[PDB]
Amino acid sequence: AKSKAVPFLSQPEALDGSMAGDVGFDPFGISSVIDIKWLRESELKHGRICMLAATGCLVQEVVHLPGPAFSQKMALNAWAAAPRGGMISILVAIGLIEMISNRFALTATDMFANPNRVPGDLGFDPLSLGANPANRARFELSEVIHGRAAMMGFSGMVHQMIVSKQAPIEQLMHFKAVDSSLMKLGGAAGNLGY
Amino acid sequence: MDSNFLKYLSTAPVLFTVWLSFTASFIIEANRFFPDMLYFPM
Amino acid sequence: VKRGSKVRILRKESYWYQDIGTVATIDTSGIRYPVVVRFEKVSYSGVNTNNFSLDEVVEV
Amino acid sequence: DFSAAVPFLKRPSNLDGAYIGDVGFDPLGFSDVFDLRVLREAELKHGRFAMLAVLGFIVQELYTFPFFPKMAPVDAHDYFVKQGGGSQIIFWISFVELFGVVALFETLQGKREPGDFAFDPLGLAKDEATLERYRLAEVKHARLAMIAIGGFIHQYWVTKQTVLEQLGNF
Amino acid sequence: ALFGKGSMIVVEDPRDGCGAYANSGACHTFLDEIGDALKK
Amino acid sequence: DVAGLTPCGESKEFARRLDGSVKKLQTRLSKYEAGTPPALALQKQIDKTKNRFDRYGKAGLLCGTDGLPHLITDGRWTHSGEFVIPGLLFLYVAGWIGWVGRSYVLFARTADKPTEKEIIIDVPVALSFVSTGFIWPFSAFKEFTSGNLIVPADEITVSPR
Ligand code: CLA
Ligand code: CLA
Ligand SMILES: CCCCCCCCCCCCCCCC(=O)OC[C@H](COP(=O)(O)OC[C@@H](O)CO)OC(=O)CCCCCCCCCCCCCCC
Ligand SMILES: CC1=C(C#C/C(C)=C/C=C/C(C)=C/C=C/C=C(C)/C=C/C=C(\C)C#CC2=C(C)C[C@@H](O)CC2(C)C)C(C)(C)C[C@H](O)C1
Ligand SMILES: CC1=C(C#C/C(C)=C/C=C/C(C)=C/C=C/C=C(C)/C=C/C=C(\C)C#CC2=C(C)C[C@@H](O)CC2(C)C)C(C)(C)C[C@H](O)C1
Ligand SMILES: CC1=C(C#C/C(C)=C/C=C/C(C)=C/C=C/C=C(C)/C=C/C=C(\C)C#CC2=C(C)C[C@@H](O)CC2(C)C)C(C)(C)C[C@H](O)C1
Ligand SMILES: CC1=C(C#C/C(C)=C/C=C/C(C)=C/C=C/C=C(C)/C=C/C=C(\C)C#CC2=C(C)C[C@@H](O)CC2(C)C)C(C)(C)C[C@H](O)C1
Ligand SMILES: CC1=C(C#C/C(C)=C/C=C/C(C)=C/C=C/C=C(C)/C=C/C=C(C)/C=C/C2=C(C)CCCC2(C)C)C(C)(C)C[C@H](O)C1
Ligand SMILES: CCCCCCCCCCCCO[C@@H]1O[C@H](CO)[C@@H](O[C@H]2O[C@H](CO)[C@@H](O)[C@H](O)[C@H]2O)[C@H](O)[C@H]1O
Repeated sequence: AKSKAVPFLSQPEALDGSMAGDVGFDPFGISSVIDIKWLRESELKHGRICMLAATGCLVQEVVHLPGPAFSQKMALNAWAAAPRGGMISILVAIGLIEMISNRFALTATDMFANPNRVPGDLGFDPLSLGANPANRARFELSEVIHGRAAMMGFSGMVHQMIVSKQAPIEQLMHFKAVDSSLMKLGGAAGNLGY
Repeated sequence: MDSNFLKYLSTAPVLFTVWLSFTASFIIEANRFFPDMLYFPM
Repeated sequence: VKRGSKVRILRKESYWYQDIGTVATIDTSGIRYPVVVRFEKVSYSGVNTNNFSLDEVVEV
Repeated sequence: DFSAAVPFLKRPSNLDGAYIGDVGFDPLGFSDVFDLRVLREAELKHGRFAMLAVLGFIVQELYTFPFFPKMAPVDAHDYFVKQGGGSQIIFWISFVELFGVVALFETLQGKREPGDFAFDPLGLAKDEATLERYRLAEVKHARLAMIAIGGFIHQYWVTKQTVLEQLGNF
Repeated sequence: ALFGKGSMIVVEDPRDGCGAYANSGACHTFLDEIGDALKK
Repeated sequence: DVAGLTPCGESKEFARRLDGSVKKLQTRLSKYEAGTPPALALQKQIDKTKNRFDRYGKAGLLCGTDGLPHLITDGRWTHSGEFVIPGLLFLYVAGWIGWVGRSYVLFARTADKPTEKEIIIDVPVALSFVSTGFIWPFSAFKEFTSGNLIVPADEITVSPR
């Protein structure tokens, strides 16, 4: 009755090994506080965005759309250089995708109001790749793991773009270490401000 | 963690002081990094 | 009305006028205010129950 | 009635020998006031930090990593304060200590031994009997290393020589 | 076919024509930093 | 420009405000040595003062005869960043707080003891509610039209008059 992920803690309730990637990891007991359906919807959503975000950073390093506004190898510069009208178009399109794909059940009080609604199942299978029932367990597992990995990887790449003002692949290929002269962490209250 | 200590931290004055300190804390941090915002910049 | 039903108060000087209470008992004697209604809200006096007539009480 | 360690002192009521390494030694009566589980959590945590640190001293005089400058361990504390690697180590210790807070809540709720993190990758504990023998050894080593690290740092503060070089000289 | 001679997809080599390890001054890879850390 | 005001970038009174505000700090900086902590602090204050005046000059704000920025709040779109757009941000946050609190009081009415839920807040449920506020204009307008925001006049306690 111990967790398999954290062997010295008790196995958390609402984690019963049914969900993909349910290795028994909830030390802080958020699943005991927050319904596991919302947490799995949010975990799948974070990971799917991060999978695209990781692929985004690496692919924007390799390939660009044409034009001078899209010629930013370093990914954090593409945020500023890309045409604002189109980035707000992306943002509005994301909001529309959120309202239609969630079917106007967007809040924590009305998503999963339909008992047919499943965490992460927005009805997205354009090429019917989940038509085979046998692969469903593996795919759902591999989606969750790819999502988690991409959360960790994208977080790394962003904070490596902050530290070293370099895109991730050409930061690996032109690696220059941390000098520690700059990028000191904290310090706003140690010197009493300024 | 103890359920009675969590029920104590859910009391109205504790949540009020923590939430308004968190609220005050991000007003302070937003005015630290981005000060003197008399207007929405446009 | 009948015991246990939810009722709307029509006594204009009541604290719970046009609020919902529930009927506890109804006397059968020649009582002037037989319907005893209990209320979730407490009055300014702190009382949460009062006796009313039938013509001051409507089932909801 | 009386303590195994101190013959003339009475054995503390809360010390029943359930925790390994118990010899009844608690004159100041900290177990009469505080939870023993928490105190054994603290004893094993202080001791494990001290054991890692005494091995830390000895290996750091014997070898240092080529990417780091060669220097004394207290000077290493100050260098890694200013360099950033101390903050790294503090962050990762703090990160592990978050789940340590969860672990201590599991101990207070009765469902975990005070020093158990189920950390037996190399399967050295075979059955209960050897686990008890190792556990008594762990507490004895933990206590001995707490005294030893205090000696190593205090001796360096008095005489600016490392522990291996202080044995080598004088 | 979308895009076109004028304004076509820009594909560039991030590697910049140097290897993963065993490089000169112009290229210092992450693995080169591991090697530089080991030999110092 | 608007209302006989002058853009802050070309008004001489805004420029003399900036120059006087920097002279006050420079005469405080003139009593300290270069690397000392008060001098470093005072120089950062000078930098912040210059940044504030530089940003205000290029922002399209209009200054008065006094050299201070004035806000035009009549609705014109060339000045919507001073009241209309900050006001829209406010009304979104305020309606968020109102919708979230209203949703929590309606939840707390359906509790076993409704008044403990208001002095000891069910924090997971209240956090579910604070997440609900991002689409409050639609949620509240659908609530209004579906007869769930407004109660009829004959369900409200009123005085005899
Ligand atoms: C987290 C996702 C994410 C975000 C926020 C961005 C953001 C941006 N991208 Mg990047 N990109 C992404 C993913 C992302 N990208 C992925 C996955 C790829 C690989 C196909 C790329 C490849 C890419 C290139 C080649 C370029 C950008 C560029 C840009 C910038 C301008 C927008 C543009 O022209 O996009 C162009 C976008 C594409 C060509 C593909 C993006 C579409 C992906 C597949 C998301 C699709 C999901 C969508 C919402 C539908 C799913 C709905 C359903 C599941 C419910 C902007 C900074 C430009 C730039 O300035 O960078 C230098 C540019 O030249 N993007
Ligand atoms: C209502 C429809 C509509 C209209 C009329 C416009 C009009 C415009 N857009 Mg916008 N846009 C829209 C919807 C629309 N957009 C939506 C829904 C999105 C989000 C997916 C965007 C995202 C977007 C970006 C990111 C950019 C524009 C840009 C532009 C401008 C230049 C267009 C151009 O040169 O095209 C001729 C060029 C093409 C037809 C090239 C298309 C390039 C390929 C097909 C992109 C790859 C798609 C990728 C795989 C995305 C998949 C995800 C998607 C399926 C959800 C123009 C003002 C650009 C701009 O402002 O430049 C000044 C710009 O940077 N738009
Ligand atoms: C699940 C996601 C996991 C996220 C992991 C986070 C990774 C990064 C975390 C920090 C990395 C190392 C930090 C060393 C850096 C460090 O310790 O700097 C020290 C800094 C204080 O400055 P000092 O007093 O140290 O000055 C020292 C002198 O030497 C220099 O003047 O500590 C802070 O308060 C900074 C952090 C902000 C604290 C508030 C954060 C925002 C609060 C949001 C709500 C709570 C969130 C958690 C708060 C802890
Ligand atoms: C909703 C949500 C999620 C999400 C998500 C996210 C973050 C999605 C992000 C999606 C993105 C980044 C979409 C980008 C579209 C880019 C386009 C259309 C580019 C058009 C270029 C044009 C028109 C041009 C041009 C030209 C111009 C003008 C002039 C030239 O000199 C240059 C050029 C030749 C190029 C997911 C899916 C993960 C899960 C869940 O369901 C919830
Ligand atoms: C593509 C691209 C860009 C972009 C972009 C976008 C749209 C970015 C959005 C990115 C997102 C959604 C990032 C989310 C990351 C989530 C993380 C790291 C989760 C951490 C949780 C952890 C580690 C945990 C845990 C734990 C659990 C599970 C159990 C608990 O009991 C305990 C514990 C808490 C310890 C930009 C804009 C830069 C432009 C660029 O040109 C191209
Ligand atoms: C579902 C569905 C379909 C679909 C689809 C789609 C869009 C599928 C796309 C799936 C994707 C984009 C998966 C990408 C995962 C990326 C990962 C795991 C990266 C992790 C990075 C890490 C760990 C790292 C790192 C790094 C660090 C920090 C240091 C850096 O210096 C470098 C480095 C990079 C090494 C379709 C539409 C076909 C139809 C079908 O009917 C239904
Ligand atoms: C900084 C740094 C590193 C490091 C490090 C680290 C993390 C070092 C950690 C060191 C630690 C945690 C040391 C812990 C010491 C505790 C002691 C001595 C307790 C004494 C109590 C006694 C004697 C008692 C008692 C009592 C009992 C039980 C019963 C009572 O009724 C009565 C009584 C009061 C008598 C190293 C060193 C590796 C080198 C590196 O380059 C730089
Ligand atoms: C300041 C600072 C540093 C630091 C530091 C650190 C970690 C300092 C740690 C200091 C420690 C651990 C002091 C404790 C020593 C143990 C004692 C005195 C107990 C002795 C036994 C006794 C009294 C009796 C024993 C008994 C007898 C008679 C015999 C039988 C047994 C018993 C009955 C128990 C750095 C290095 C980080 C550098 C930086 O500059 C900041
Ligand atoms: C066929 C359309 C069907 C629906 C149309 C309804 C549109 C809804 C509102 C449209 C708003 C237009 O959004 C506005 O237009 C373009 C979009 O890049 C941007 O305009 C920008 O890029 C264009 C394109 O090269 C430049 O010529 C222009 O100088 C620059 O300002 C504006 O900064 C943005 O504010």
